[PDB]
Amino acid sequence: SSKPRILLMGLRRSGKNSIQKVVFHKMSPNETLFLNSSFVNFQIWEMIFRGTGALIYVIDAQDDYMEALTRLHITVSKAYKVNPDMNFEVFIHKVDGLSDDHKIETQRDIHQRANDDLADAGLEKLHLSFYLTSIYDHSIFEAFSKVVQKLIPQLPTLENLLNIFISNSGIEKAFLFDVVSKIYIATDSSPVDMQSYELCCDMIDVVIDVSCIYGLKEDGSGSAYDKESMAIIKLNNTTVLYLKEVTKFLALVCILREESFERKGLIDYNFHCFRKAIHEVFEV
Amino acid sequence: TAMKKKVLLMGKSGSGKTSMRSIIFANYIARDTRRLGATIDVEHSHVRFLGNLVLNLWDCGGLDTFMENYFTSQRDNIFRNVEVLIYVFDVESRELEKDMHYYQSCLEAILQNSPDAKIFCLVHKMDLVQEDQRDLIFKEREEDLRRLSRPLECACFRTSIWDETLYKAWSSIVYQLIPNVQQLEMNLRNFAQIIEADEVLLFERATFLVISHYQCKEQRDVHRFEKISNIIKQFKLSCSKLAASFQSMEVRNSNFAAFIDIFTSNTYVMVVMSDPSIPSAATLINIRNARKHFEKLERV
Ligand SMILES: Nc1nc2c(ncn2[C@@H]2O[C@H](COP(=O)(O)OP(=O)(O)OP(=O)(O)O)[C@@H](O)[C@H]2O)c(=O)[nH]1
Ligand SMILES: Nc1nc2c(ncn2[C@@H]2O[C@H](COP(=O)(O)OP(=O)(O)O)[C@@H](O)[C@H]2O)c(=O)[nH]1
Ligand SMILES: [Mg+2]
Repeated sequence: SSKPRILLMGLRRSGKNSIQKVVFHKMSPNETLFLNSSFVNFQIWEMIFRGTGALIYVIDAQDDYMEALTRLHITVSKAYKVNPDMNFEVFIHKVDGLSDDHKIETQRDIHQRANDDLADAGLEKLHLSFYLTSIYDHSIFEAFSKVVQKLIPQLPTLENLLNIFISNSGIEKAFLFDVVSKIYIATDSSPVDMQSYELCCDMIDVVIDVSCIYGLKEDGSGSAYDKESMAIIKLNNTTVLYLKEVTKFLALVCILREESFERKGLIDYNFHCFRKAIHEVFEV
Repeated sequence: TAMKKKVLLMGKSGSGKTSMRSIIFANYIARDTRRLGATIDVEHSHVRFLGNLVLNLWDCGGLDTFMENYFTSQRDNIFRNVEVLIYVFDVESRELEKDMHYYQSCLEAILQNSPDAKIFCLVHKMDLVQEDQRDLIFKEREEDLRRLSRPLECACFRTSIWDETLYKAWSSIVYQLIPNVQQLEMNLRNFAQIIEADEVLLFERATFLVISHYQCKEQRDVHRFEKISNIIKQFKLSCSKLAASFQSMEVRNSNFAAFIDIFTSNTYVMVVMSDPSIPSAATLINIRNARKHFEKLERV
């Protein structure tokens, strides 16, 4: 029940419903043209700003943003008054319709004025972070992963547990994922290749979608993801992807070589120490 | 000495013929089809499917000007030797009557030149209609298409590049063109029963079209074959782009296990199990061994 709390905001047609649909109700981007199950407590949108961790203001960059930029300044100016520990996030959204010249121009511009408008009100000590997002890209997932990692006080502990696990288990990279959202709340200390994240997100999709079709039990339904959810994917360059259930919200996805995976037994035994430790972290 | 089979892909400009062909046979994603140029006259494609079948795909530009040549100076070249006509319709067309007039004029040429052609009608871009309207609008378009198809039979599907309905339709089309397809089905029902699987799907390797299946206990999702095609095809494209080629997958729940692996040089297999007293080794040894017994068949 003590999840991180995020509020999405933005003018109509900015793309809020489209972001919500794609990330948290696991639905395709194209079908958003007609519109309790995650580690994250998220809501579209002064008691509300009291107990929230982060506000994501969205902007349509296929559209003029002058009006957009002004509600932004006012919306954040308000929130800061009530709770100045809140983090302020800005989804320069719909950049899949631009060319790269126009994306960089637009970001330089929105970043410039947004930060100018904050100087004028003497709100010096109010950080804005910016992001280029798209329901048609993985940018929305990376942006949410970055937003959520800021609200987990236990992240140093999580990064350390993954480091001990992978270093002792022959593993190149580990991602602690929120399964519905495909957001990563932690990874080991090795640098993150966003192509690696993206492939791991696409693995979660195949595992969950194949699970939703098979083994739901003989009645209409049980649950696709349970304590025995596991997958092994072999790629022709001898890469192995390995997903194991950690909690009802958390799956572990591991990248390693067939050569380390020869030692699955050790991986499997160390995994159960890592899983218990993660249970202790979150008093589950 | 592989069966060569002529497929006319026809319909008006922008209806989405080249998009379909590009997603099924050429590893495009829906988003990429935005960048396709109008086809000029016919774009010829040779698809090696399983080594016993070759698909001679005729992608015909549907510019009025191109159509008129097909109906006259190119009439014999186009409409002779046709196994299949796949005719595409834009659900969103403003020219329904003009659309039907170009369809019926193709049906005539097909009646006069290749009158045993299997005819398919694809009611396409269904993603542009509201969900609660799609079944309604397709049934009506279907009813008209079957009636206006005169003495010829037609099989209709509602398709979109943005979901699994496109694999439903192209699976059905290709299924009817695989030579000894009834044999394949028996050989796989055999294999399935020996290995005591709830379900086995067999896929052509490059397209991930379902080419055979076998189910034990009747399942609830009758659309699940196209969904699996789509889910796996997508993931196979994320692999090659982001890392390297998909080889194999093992997935499990407290209620099931599935195994997706290369089968023959030209196929993938998926095996669904609900964990009786089956040591995982027994199943993998069966998959491994049954290869040689399917590795024959598609010779020439
Ligand atoms: N919404 C939607 N757009 C689609 C669909 N299929 C194709 N399109 C788009 O329609 C446009 C035209 O598609 P093409 O495949 O070039 O059309 P074509 O029928 O080959 O046209 P010609 O070569 O002139 O005969 C492209 O932008 C496609 O992305 C679909 O199912 N839904
Ligand atoms: N091209 C593109 N369109 C988007 C994106 N996000 C949303 N949209 C579209 O823009 C509109 C915005 O939808 P909506 O979520 O209702 O904005 P909201 O009114 O704040 O809920 C819809 O047509 C969506 O298809 C995006 O990243 N790219
Ligand atoms: Mg074309």
